[PDB]
Amino acid sequence: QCVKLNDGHFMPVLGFGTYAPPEVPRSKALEVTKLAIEAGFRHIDSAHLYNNEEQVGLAIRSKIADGSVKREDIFYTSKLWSTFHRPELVRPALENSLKKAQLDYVDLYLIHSPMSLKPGEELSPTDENGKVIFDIVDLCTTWEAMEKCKDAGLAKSIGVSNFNRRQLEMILNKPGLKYKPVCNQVECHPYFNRSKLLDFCKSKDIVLVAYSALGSQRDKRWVDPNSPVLLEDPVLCALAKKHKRTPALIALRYQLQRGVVVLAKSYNEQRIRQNVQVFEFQLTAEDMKAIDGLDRNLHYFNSDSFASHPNYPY
Amino acid sequence: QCVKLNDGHFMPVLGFGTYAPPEVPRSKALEVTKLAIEAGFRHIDSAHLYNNEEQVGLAIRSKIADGSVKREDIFYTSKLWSTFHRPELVRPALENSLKKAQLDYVDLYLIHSPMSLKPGEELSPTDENGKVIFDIVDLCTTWEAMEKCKDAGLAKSIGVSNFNRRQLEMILNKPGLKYKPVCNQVECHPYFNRSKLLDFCKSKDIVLVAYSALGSQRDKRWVDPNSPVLLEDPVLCALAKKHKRTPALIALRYQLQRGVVVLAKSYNEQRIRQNVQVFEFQLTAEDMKAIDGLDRNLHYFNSDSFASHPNYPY
Ligand SMILES: NC(=O)c1ccc[n+]([C@@H]2O[C@H](COP(=O)([O-])OP(=O)(O)OC[C@H]3O[C@@H](n4cnc5c(N)ncnc54)[C@H](OP(=O)(O)O)[C@@H]3O)[C@@H](O)[C@H]2O)c1
Ligand SMILES: NC(=O)c1ccc[n+]([C@@H]2O[C@H](COP(=O)([O-])OP(=O)(O)OC[C@H]3O[C@@H](n4cnc5c(N)ncnc54)[C@H](OP(=O)(O)O)[C@@H]3O)[C@@H](O)[C@H]2O)c1
Ligand SMILES: COc1ccc(Cn2nnc(O)c2C(=O)Nc2cccc(C(F)(F)F)c2)cc1
Ligand SMILES: COc1ccc(Cn2nnc(O)c2C(=O)Nc2cccc(C(F)(F)F)c2)cc1
Repeated sequence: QCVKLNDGHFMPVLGFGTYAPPEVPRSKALEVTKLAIEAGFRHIDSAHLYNNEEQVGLAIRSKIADGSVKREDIFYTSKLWSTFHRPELVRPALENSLKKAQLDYVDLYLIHSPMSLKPGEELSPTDENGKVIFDIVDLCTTWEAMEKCKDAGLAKSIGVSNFNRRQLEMILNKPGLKYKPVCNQVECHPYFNRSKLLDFCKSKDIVLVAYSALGSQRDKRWVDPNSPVLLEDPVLCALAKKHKRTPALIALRYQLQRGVVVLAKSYNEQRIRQNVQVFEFQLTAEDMKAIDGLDRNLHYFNSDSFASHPNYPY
Repeated sequence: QCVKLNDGHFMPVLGFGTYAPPEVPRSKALEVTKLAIEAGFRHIDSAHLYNNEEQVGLAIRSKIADGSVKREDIFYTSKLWSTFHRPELVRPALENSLKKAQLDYVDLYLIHSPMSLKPGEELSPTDENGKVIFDIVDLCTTWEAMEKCKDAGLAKSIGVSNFNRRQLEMILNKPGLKYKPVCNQVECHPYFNRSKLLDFCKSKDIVLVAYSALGSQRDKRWVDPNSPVLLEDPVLCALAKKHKRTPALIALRYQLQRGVVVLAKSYNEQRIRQNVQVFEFQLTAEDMKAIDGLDRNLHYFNSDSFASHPNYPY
């Protein structure tokens, strides 16, 4: 099943998340994306940052070439990284991603983050003390260059990621705006359910796409170990026994019933196949209200290293 | 016990809250304020808004005159209401409060709220449609007039209420500042524990004073009846059984042990006397961590009707 976007295109409502940390050998991205397509995923989320577009692209091409799917069946997303916000760098960045993935177009191209960083060869440019150097860019001129990538046919739709309400309206109030963002991809899960931002996006016809919907990978470089584990929540567990499903399936189904497009990362064959069961069952209105009550405005991303940035989203 | 303010004065760490809704006869404010002092409260929180300074001042005068306390034993607070923010109105507002209470000085005078309103005869001046008429006032000039009240001896200390971090820094960075705010009185409780604002206040030697620390009076005009009842929270009930106290006493001790000065409203003779039991027991470090985990960013006051004010604090 799909949702219609505000530019006419369609986005599958369950997406496969492809990020894995550097400890995971790069060959795994090829194997698991193939397994994701075989299991039923049609929405595939990647990025320049993830250092896996070559392998994710190869998996998509193989499933087209072996005759399982057609290119028009697959919805592939990439993202413009934050050292490429200056508008003359936007289209070269996208053409680079296409060359690495061996695709002619991406279905969706996002501004990865509102926090511009210094242009250069390094992905996370730092000074002598490991402090990350910021760049001052008007994101409305980044958006202009993004719109040109749409008109060029290199991206079917364009959107944003990690933008707050204030940063969204800075784009919606751009003089001469040609294309609204079709979506805003942000952290979203029952401990941080974004109800206020979701209603705002609904009011402007912008899809909210949830990442870390299963509670994140709890990587210690960015996630505090002492934070509570979402998939161990007692309410999620109670509902998992009730419906004879799992806590992950409850968390995924919660998002679908509130109009949120949901991503799910797994590099485990059996869990990949399990996650497509989300279309098989249904939560009652009372179940939904009990999940609603778990909201704590707890975001797992320790972004506090970067609150200095003028465009810090939190 | 008391905490030392950054101006050398001292503030008792447990305060009595005097606000009652209009349906409560004004005579009760006199009666319960005498009961609070008799039970041991020495810090008394009132305001122009509350329409009770006459009865509360009379209660304090009665307990001095009958020999129970001296004036120097009582710490009395009033607040400058939002329609008197213009500097020429500030001292006359304090003089009027002192006349109504028949006191020679207040121990503490606060800017009640950063949201300036149109001067006039109504607490909340409204126009033809029902929208409350705002006012545009440099709050730095309001503070200068507050400083002249301390110089005259009409207020021993001065402070603010319902300020966020940015509004505090605008005062702290003011050129020619003579007196920092001694405190910021804000909504604070286990569902909205203000840890970040607390740390900032500690870093500047400003005391955080907690209101609605028992979960508010759940007035239907301001508080959604669907929000959770703080005093029925299962975690607070369990800690209450361990220490052989009550949920309210757990919530009040929680604040004292993190360096927060805590207010407690009660118009019931037994509950007024119970609340001074906070000095009788302690919470373990593990107890404090379990209360810390309740934080939800839930503020009970439905202030969204005022979200359009330039100085909206949320
Ligand atoms: N725009 C952004 O800034 C941003 C930020 C973060 C993430 N994202 C995107 O969102 C995707 C997913 O978000 P995430 O990476 O935070 O991970 P996630 O989707 O929150 O899921 C995280 C963990 O859940 C486990 N899991 C998956 N299915 C499960 C199941 N059925 N039962 C139990 N455990 C299960 C996985 O471990 P196993 O792999 O061992 O199953 C995975 O490590 C990322 O891959 C990336 O594409 C975007
Ligand atoms: N600066 C501001 O803008 C602002 C805003 C709100 C409040 N305040 C100040 O802070 C004060 C208190 O905050 P609040 O008015 O929100 O009320 P609160 O202190 O959160 O207490 C709320 C309720 O707790 C009940 N209670 C008291 N002791 C109890 C006990 N031991 N066991 C069980 N229930 C108990 C009282 O009901 P009974 O009366 O039936 O005991 C009271 O209605 C106010 O009176 C006012 O002075 C300031
Ligand atoms: C639970 O929160 C998490 C956030 C990130 C990750 C790692 N990660 N995985 N996939 C991705 O796209 C990313 C990633 O770094 N995003 C990002 C990049 C720059 C700035 C920001 C923000 F605006 F949020 F500050 C976010 C894992 C979990
Ligand atoms: C739980 O939250 C509650 C807040 C207020 C009340 C009623 N109340 N009782 N004593 C008081 O001083 C007040 C009061 O209206 N304060 C106030 C006035 C103007 C603006 C603001 C703020 F800046 F917060 F929006 C606060 C009850 C509950």
